[PDB]
Amino acid sequence: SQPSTANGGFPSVVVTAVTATTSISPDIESTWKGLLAGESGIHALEDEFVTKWDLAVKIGGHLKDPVDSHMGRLDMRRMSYVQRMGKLLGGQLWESAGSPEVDPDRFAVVVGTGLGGAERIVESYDLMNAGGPRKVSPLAVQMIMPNGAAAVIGLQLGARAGVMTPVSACSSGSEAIAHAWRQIVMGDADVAVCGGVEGPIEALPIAAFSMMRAMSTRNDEPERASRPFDKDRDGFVFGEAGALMLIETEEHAKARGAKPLARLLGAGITSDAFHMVAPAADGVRAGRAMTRSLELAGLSPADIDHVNAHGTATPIGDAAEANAIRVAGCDQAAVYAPKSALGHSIGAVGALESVLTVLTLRDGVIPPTLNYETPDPEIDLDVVAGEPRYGDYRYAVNNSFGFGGHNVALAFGRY
Amino acid sequence: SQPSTANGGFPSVVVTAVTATTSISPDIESTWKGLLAGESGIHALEDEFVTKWDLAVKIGGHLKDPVDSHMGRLDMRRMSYVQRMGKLLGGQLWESAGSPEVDPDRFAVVVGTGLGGAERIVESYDLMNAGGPRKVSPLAVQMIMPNGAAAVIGLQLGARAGVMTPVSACSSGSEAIAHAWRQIVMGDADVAVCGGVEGPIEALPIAAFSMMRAMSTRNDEPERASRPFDKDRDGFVFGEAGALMLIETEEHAKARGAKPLARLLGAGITSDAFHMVAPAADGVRAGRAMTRSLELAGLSPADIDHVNAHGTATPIGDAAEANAIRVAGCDQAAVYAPKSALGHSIGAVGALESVLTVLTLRDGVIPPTLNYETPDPEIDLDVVAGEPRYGDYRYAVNNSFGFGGHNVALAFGRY
Ligand SMILES: C=C/C(C)=C\[C@@]1(C)SC(=O)C(C)=C1O
Ligand SMILES: C=C/C(C)=C\[C@@]1(C)SC(=O)C(C)=C1O
Ligand code: NA
Ligand code: NA
Repeated sequence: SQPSTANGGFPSVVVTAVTATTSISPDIESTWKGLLAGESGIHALEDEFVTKWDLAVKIGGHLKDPVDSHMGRLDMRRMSYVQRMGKLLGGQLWESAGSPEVDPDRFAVVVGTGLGGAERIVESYDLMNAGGPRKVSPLAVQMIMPNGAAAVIGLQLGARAGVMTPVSACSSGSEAIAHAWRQIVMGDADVAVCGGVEGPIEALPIAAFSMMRAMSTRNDEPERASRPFDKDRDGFVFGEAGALMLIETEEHAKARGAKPLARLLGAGITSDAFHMVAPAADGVRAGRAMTRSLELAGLSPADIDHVNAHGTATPIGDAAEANAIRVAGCDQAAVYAPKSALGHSIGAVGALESVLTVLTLRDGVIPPTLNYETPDPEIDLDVVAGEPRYGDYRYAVNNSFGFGGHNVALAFGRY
Repeated sequence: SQPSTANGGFPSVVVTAVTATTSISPDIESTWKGLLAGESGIHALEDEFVTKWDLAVKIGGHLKDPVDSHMGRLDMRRMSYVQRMGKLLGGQLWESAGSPEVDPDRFAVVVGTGLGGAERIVESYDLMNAGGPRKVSPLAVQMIMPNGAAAVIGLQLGARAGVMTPVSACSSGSEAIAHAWRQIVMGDADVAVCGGVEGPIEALPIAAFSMMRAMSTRNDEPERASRPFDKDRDGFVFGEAGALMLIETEEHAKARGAKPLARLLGAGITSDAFHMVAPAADGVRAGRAMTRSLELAGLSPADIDHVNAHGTATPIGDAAEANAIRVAGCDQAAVYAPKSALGHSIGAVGALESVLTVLTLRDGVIPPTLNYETPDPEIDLDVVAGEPRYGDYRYAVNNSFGFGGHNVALAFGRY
């Protein structure tokens, strides 16, 4: 037979700490309580760029606690935004894990980024246009290189078993967790910090996705705009986030007295090869990513109690994912779409949702999918709504799909 | 025991086709003949930005055959540069492989990019500053997303078993081949297109690396400037490239009548966690990447006949790598530093050098390291020089290290 987590072919891998900053709270346990209480992080945008351009979209979720409120002058001048978010989250996670002293040579970092947080290249041109080539900083390269956020975290925490940055648009944060899991089960590492970071809401990304008709313009009722799987959905809403988790073999956790929050059992990565931005309507390759996570985990579809949907609230996106969940045989699972409350954070969002999937398993509860008022016949899923659903969730799949047709599914189990 | 290629724990993986565009030729076999003849791709830069800024560096290797000489109006307007290079190379590789019809569901793409080729973000701002948010294109997102080049190639060739983009600066093209190998040996794919692409030589990258004292300024004798491992080296020279290879299981190659060019036996990925730009002087983690490739391959250091060095010609870089090669027990291997002739192409260069390592094994010959005239006591390596060395090369390691401390070693064997 082929190796699986269930059959002992791969070592057992557990999640031992989590951290996230969101539009609801800088504290992940407070985000979680807020989600359960039906809170939304989506408000009217007060940024002057909205009025300057009279943007069609006037809603979104900025971080409750801005990263830079924690950043001094040196960091503001010598790191990109996503590097600063990485430093902040990396330090928070390590403290939450009990500041353990690990073997650097068995410790990896895998952190995805999304669509930019891309400010530092332009600033270098400007320096040079005015002052000449000797006015670019000898610090420019480390601030501009797209591996920069993972590099900062690796250097901060002392990771010598690989520092990787996968890029797959909206799935980058989940894909990072996937590669971290691989690095451990293949024997290259015993412990990994993994997840995703992303820049803040800015005018150009809004314009670019708005022009594709991908975004909600329900500006009158910001908290009601994001409606994944609802009949009356009209696109996604941006909500800022960054999220990291600590994963390690069960024996490594045991040896240092860390209590696991959940198990990371398997990961599946596939691709649509269909269209540069739109998902394949049939959901077949996305479904297969789910199936692959189950194969590696040693689970059957019948074992899956819960799916944390990618669920962006676009008309075609949600329809494609409903088909995918059917293809994977998981359409009896209880479904949550967190973007209903937290919005879409592109490179970070899969990581944030992996953390939420962990908390769902730990606590035996799924928050309500906000704004889910009218089921859609083409969807036909069991979507949690109204109030939290307490349940015996034993296994879950977190989905994260990205523009380009990148499909990542992570299988988690209760510990 | 742990699985290895030698012990049958991993399936046999072979390289069945190669393509590259370089400063010497658009045809990889002509590049190779040129290298053997002692040709350099490095010349005086004629770009007006050199004189505009009176840049300290006035040398480099532009592609012999520019990508865009093959590109029509639609591609020029609707793809980024690295996407156009990807499309070009992807089509060339597929034709070289005999245009095979493969199962899309077992076919992956992994393509790295480096430090930018970053033109398309600025062009979107400009459209919006003048014409407003409705003047950004609905095509902006697909041209700007950093997964774009791998996405184009995946869509072009029909890869449905994953489309991935690793970013690790100068090691990204080798790291791509590493992840492709993993995707196959873990059973997610049977065939993969893999490698790296990079943008052309531009003013800002030259200014940024020049200000770090990383670059040669021997402008009087462009072909003599790049001197890896030489006593009188004074930094790297940029030389443009893109390179892709086709890898597949040996049984998949056999079934379709493809003749392998070499075997890809193992890959090691580690990190220095030392400094944001400089390598660790001791070479220990870089050495360990080499050792890890050997472990996975099932080889000992004594088996390694040849090392295709990262060899950038910086004072501290070459010194660190000599230490790494010692740490890995590989200091009796015949060493080639191709950057001596082809210069440094950042995200693409590891892929190009993996192709060269394949040709060295196929043909039993290593080209001369150009400009190697005075051995350096701190290096103490067996560097091939003067004229090509014909030899019985059975196994080789290609090294590629990247700013951030990212170390990738790939182990190849003669077929
Ligand atoms: C493969 C998925 C593709 C191409 C597009 C998706 C579904 S992913 C995403 O985050 C959004 C907003 C979409 O519309
Ligand atoms: C880990 C390697 C680091 C940090 C720097 C290196 C050696 S990698 C590279 O391409 C160049 C020019 C360097 O100087
Ligand atoms: Na999800
Ligand atoms: Na090399």
